Amino acid sequence: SDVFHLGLTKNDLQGAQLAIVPGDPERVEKIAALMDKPVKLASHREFTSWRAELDGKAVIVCSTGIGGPSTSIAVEELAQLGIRTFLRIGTTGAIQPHINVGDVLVTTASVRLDGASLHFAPMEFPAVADFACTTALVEAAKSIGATTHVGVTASSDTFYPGQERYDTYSGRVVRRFKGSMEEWQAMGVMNYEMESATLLTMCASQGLRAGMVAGVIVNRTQQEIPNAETMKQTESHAVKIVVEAARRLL
Amino acid sequence: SDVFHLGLTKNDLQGAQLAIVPGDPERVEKIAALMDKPVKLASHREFTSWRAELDGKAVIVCSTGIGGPSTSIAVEELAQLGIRTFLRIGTTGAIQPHINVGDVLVTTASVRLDGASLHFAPMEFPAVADFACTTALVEAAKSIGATTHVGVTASSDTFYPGQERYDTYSGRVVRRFKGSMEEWQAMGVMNYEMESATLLTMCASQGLRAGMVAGVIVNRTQQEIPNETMKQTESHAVKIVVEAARRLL
Amino acid sequence: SDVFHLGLTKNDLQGAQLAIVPGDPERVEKIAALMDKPVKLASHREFTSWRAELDGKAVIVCSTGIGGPSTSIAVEELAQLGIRTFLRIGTTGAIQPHINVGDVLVTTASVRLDGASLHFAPMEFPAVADFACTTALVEAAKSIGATTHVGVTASSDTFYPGQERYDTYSGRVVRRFKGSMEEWQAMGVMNYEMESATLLTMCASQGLRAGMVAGVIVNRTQQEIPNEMKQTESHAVKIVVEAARRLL
Amino acid sequence: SDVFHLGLTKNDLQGAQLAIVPGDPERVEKIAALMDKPVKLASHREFTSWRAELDGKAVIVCSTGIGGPSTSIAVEELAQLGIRTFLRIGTTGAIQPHINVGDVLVTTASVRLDGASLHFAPMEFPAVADFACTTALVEAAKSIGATTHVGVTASSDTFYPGQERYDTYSGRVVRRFKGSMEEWQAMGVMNYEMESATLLTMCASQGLRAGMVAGVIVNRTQQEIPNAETMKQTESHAVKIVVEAARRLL
Amino acid sequence: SDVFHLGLTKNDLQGAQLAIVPGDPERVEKIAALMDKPVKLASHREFTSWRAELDGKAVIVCSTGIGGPSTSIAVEELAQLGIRTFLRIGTTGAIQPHINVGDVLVTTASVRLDGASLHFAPMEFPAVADFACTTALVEAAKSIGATTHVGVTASSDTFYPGQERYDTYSGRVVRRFKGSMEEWQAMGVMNYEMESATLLTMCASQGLRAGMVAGVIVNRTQQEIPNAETMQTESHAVKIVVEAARRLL
Amino acid sequence: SDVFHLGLTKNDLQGAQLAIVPGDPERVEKIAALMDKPVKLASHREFTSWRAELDGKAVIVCSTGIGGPSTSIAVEELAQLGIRTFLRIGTTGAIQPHINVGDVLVTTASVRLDGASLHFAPMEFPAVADFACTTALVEAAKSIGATTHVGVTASSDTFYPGQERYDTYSGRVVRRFKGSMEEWQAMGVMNYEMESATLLTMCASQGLRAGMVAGVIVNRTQQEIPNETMKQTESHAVKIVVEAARRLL
Ligand SMILES: O=c1cc[nH]c(=O)[nH]1
Ligand SMILES: O=c1cc[nH]c(=O)[nH]1
Ligand SMILES: O=c1cc[nH]c(=O)[nH]1
Ligand SMILES: O=c1cc[nH]c(=O)[nH]1
Ligand SMILES: O=c1cc[nH]c(=O)[nH]1
Repeated sequence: SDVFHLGLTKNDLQGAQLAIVPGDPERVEKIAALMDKPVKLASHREFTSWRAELDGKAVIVCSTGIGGPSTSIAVEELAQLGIRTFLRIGTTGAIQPHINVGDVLVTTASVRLDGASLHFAPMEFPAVADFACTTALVEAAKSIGATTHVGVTASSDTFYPGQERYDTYSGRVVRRFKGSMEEWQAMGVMNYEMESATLLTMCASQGLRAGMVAGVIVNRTQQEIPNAETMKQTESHAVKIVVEAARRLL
Repeated sequence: SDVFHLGLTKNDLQGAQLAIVPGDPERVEKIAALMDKPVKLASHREFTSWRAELDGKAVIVCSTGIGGPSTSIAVEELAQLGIRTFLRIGTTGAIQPHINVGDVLVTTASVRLDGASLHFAPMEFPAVADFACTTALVEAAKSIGATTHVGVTASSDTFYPGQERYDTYSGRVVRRFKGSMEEWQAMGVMNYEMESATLLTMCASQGLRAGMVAGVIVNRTQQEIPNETMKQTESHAVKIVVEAARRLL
Repeated sequence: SDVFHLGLTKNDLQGAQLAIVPGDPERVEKIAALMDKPVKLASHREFTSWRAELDGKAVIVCSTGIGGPSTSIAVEELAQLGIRTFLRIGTTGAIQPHINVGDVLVTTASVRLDGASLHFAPMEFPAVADFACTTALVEAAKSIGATTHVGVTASSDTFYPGQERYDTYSGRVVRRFKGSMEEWQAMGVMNYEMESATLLTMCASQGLRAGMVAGVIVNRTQQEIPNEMKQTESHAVKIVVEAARRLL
Repeated sequence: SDVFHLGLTKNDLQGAQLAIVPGDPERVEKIAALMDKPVKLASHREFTSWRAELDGKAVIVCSTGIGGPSTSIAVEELAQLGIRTFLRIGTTGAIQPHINVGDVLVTTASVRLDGASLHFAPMEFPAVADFACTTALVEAAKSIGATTHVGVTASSDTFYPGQERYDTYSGRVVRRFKGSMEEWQAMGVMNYEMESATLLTMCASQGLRAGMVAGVIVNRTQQEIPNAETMKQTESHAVKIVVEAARRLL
Repeated sequence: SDVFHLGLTKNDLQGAQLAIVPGDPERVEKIAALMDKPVKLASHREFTSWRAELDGKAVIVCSTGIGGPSTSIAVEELAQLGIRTFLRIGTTGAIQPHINVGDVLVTTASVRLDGASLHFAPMEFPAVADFACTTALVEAAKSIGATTHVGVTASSDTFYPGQERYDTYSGRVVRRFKGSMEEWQAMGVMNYEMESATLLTMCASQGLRAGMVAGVIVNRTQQEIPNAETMQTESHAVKIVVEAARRLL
Repeated sequence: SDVFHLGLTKNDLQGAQLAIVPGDPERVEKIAALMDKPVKLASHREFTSWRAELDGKAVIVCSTGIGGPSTSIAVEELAQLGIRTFLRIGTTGAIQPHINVGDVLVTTASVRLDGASLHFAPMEFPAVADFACTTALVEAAKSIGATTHVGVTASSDTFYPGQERYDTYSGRVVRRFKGSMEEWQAMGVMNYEMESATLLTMCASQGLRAGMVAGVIVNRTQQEIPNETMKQTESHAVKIVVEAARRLL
């Protein structure tokens, strides 16, 4: 193997320079299945990688696991392998009242509430998306007619206290994050997720292009935990546009 | 008049919802000269304001002065008067070897080396431009014709030590900024300016739209102090910001 | 079905109080197999979970994935289900010339080079392991007679720049971490790993007991590539299982 | 010109080593009018400069514009031109109930609510005024006849949120500055202005002497809002004092 | 004299490698009295030293005074003279209701609410006790049948605001420490003291072994006042720290 | 008796409003011996107190001990008993080549290299001396013909690493303080001491007046062997602080 964690060689990518990167390893197959000639490559830890084709050119689907650390491994080793463009597709909790579950959110930049981003650039540096990648994602969403919101995302290193969840074992939230939800909301932040900050920072500061899109699974102005179903075709809207966006970026 | 610093009433804007915000008060007139019905409004401190017309729509040109603090004043007070879209036209110093004098740089987001941005959002918040504003700016660059680069800019509260300039009185730079320029360069940061961090942070965190464009007047990998410049380079970037404004009405 | 990520219930745990938390989903089965009545419970994302028994007492084995974010989810949801004791068993890179590959490292407290720990307590709070858990781990290592070092661990949010690696895509390390490995060496830090700061902080801040043990797979000073990590892993797997036995 | 922004040459200074540095470019002439043989030198951007004579010695008056960034350029470039001593005359908002409109305030040191000071010294460094300059201003105030208070100032990078003003477009103040005015009030801080922290730090950390005086145009604990008396007697009062102070620093 | 403050030489230690380090200089003798051949060494400022023998080996007892800055001088200059193990014995105020007077507290690690800590290691570094030292203290505590609590201690640079006391001159607490006791209580912190964060951090980062035991004098949450005497518990913690020293020689 | 640590009552102060605050307990009597009706008050820990008289007004002399934590206790409890003005007299190490052994340094404000100051005010707040106290001290120093320097001083929570001394057990200094002395020198910082940051911050932020004067006992740039020099230098500063106190009653 050419890399330590993913168990891949450069030949496995077959010249691919773009990668679609979900959090869940179990979604890699699902996304590769929407493209031509899907071929499984490897599965190690939380890193499941598939190869596929789009307009005759090769593309990589590869999971990152939850959080910046595992993402930082995935992106780095993938980049050592020849990928220059990364498109994250994820699930998200919306913090604005008008955003409906199922909607697609395109991230221009992220509130760095993580730790891995600091390992690539100091906090002054913006966790900003690539312009071509964001453009491709916005245009893809329009040519599909999906309810799309585009703006700032709060990217947290936890699922619970960092996203101000109170339905927990302790039931408390550290000072830093007490009332932080209503603050991001007043600041026009759309949503919470867990990988965009580190992904966006590490790419923007290393000459790599990155885009970020997610489907809403819960609205946090209403509840902390969703009940709604997951595996049908509802959040496939975000998946369809990330594949369509990948087309334009080849 | 309705606001503390700008000497303007809400009636002065005539329904205007977009402002173009140059740093230099003397360039306000030049920008207005490229639009229909340019009328001088007010001149107070570093805040020179003109009103104009684009395609039957009112537009404001108002200077901000150098730096986030006076920038934060102009924007706030222009927002109180009804402005919701801000386009900054400035001058800049390229950090990358491949970016030449005359080039047009559009800012997607900026490195926050300012203090005023902290007065609207904590440091983890991105100093990010509005997507529609950036789009129009990039699209306007194609229209006018310009060698254009798009990306991250370092927005400094100082012209000298924050941009690691050594042509100074002291000849020294504080620890935080020792070797900082070639660190920004390695991170792909394209230029140094002085207002974008404040403008972008304050707008994006307050539901206002903002965009940033600038003409390069010096390349730092070869010189510190800039050295014909504005005569054509300013007019160039100005034509772009005006064209971008058309697309945002 | 109760907890959102793990897909587990109170009942699946069978009144278990202790959980062993490796980073690798593949190591979960291996650890549970060393105990009595091993039974798979669930597998979602990077969280694969098993139940087993030590001396008639139910014990959970649940992976965390790589990093503090995924660790934090696992520990939290396990706590909702009744787990009060957490034992991490991991792999690590030694940064002291006298700690070679195959050695066992017990962490007293961690250098907090993560982000998730700050979501539970401010940086001034120590990322410290529970005393009973640490005691159990040291004693179990002596019981099998392993080469054991006890001390502080640098817990990084990245495998590469945070642990000061230059053999990368860009080859650069941000100012904060430039020369940092020499600093940790000078300060007597034993090793780099990627989950302890989050685990130890969130547990010490919430009334949970936690201990950290790791087998050395690489030494950051030496010029040597892995030889049987497999020998080291199953070795440390015995220590953590034997430690859990004392904590029930 | 010898400098990039200011449009001034060393000859323009005529051997001057003292600068009076108001915020407002329109005040430059007013200040120079209290001295002998005032002549306009230059006007560029926010930087309007005048030369005048005080007790036979050459003295520069030069505007800084609002904020630390503008101040940092002016002071740097004046220093390049030969200036060693800087006197700030400004307007301010008093925050203590006992300090009235029309009072004169001399700053010994400032709370650094700016970003430009960090470009000259870390936060732990004091934004402290030079002893001689401060002495000259205390004596001048007493020589002119004024109600004078001496102490700590809050130097903010914003007029609004950093000074906890709420009647704004957004109506909100960022966490950092929520209840901040009440805290500074409890800490004995007497006023808000916008350039002392930058000026005091960059001078004290570079062997330059700096002084800070301001006239109270508003009190944040009172409902009464003056006048024309803002730019009126109060402004004129402080201007007389700064000129009188300059006489003792030649 | 070999060192700047303590007024001691290498010879004065007689090959001692362990030091017991109380806060109060008045307590140094009492501790040394429990051991063989107690002899005063020196007394300068807040640092009063005594030498004793324990099971044949030489042992130093030396005061640090109040706070990290003085502690860092004692520990530094003692280390220069050949001291490798440091054991802190003090008195403390419990912040947890279940902790009563007469209870002993062993500190595994400390909350770094001090300043001197940062002069040895960045805030990221844990203010952690040495394992052998901690084990020894818990064993020695158990061997005298003491009610022992093991865990995290909050180490403050101040007695008043950093421990969130309002019964003061100003009656105010700075933002940082406003509501901070409730937070530490929720996080399971046992008590406040003023010297551990410095001792633990500087030792754990320089290859020196450190540990801390403390007797509870008062409780910040309990109504009941200490009896005919406060400090019965005083002599126990001293006996504990002396007994722990034995296992570490 | 009215306080927890100092062992004083308001009655002991006899309506005193100014205190002189050295670090060393032994200097307390010496400062008092230059005034009228000097009398011992109390001695607990590193807090030795004396009351004297000057022009019919009671004056307190009280030791703080080494460091901010110790100082914060003394200053707080003195303030509870009625002291409003605090004058610190100390020994110091100059870092400027132009500052010589035996020179007299008056502190306008201090670099906050401490932790205790943060317990009273956030880092943005200046550790500044009161103007009247600074004036009195400068005015007092010229009256007896001292060679005087008036400026900023670095106030460190450690004697060693924070003042960037390398002749230590470990021989190392944290990144934060590597090359820090050279940077303070370039910034115009006069000297190193260990109490002013805490004293000045807590006084300036609580409506208390404070100042500091010190005498130079070592220069960190050259090898001037410390000769009686400490004796004569201390005597001159002690005279200065008492003469300054006279002007503040
Ligand atoms: O609420 C949510 C949903 C998905 N991912 C998150 O981080 N938060
Ligand atoms: O170099 C430059 C040029 C213009 N503006 C800046 O801020 N820097
Ligand atoms: O070097 C290593 C080996 C394992 N895990 C790490 O985090 N680093
Ligand atoms: O409130 C005020 C008044 C004048 N200047 C300021 O900076 N603030
Ligand atoms: O160098 C010195 C001398 C005296 N006091 C200090 O703190 N440092």
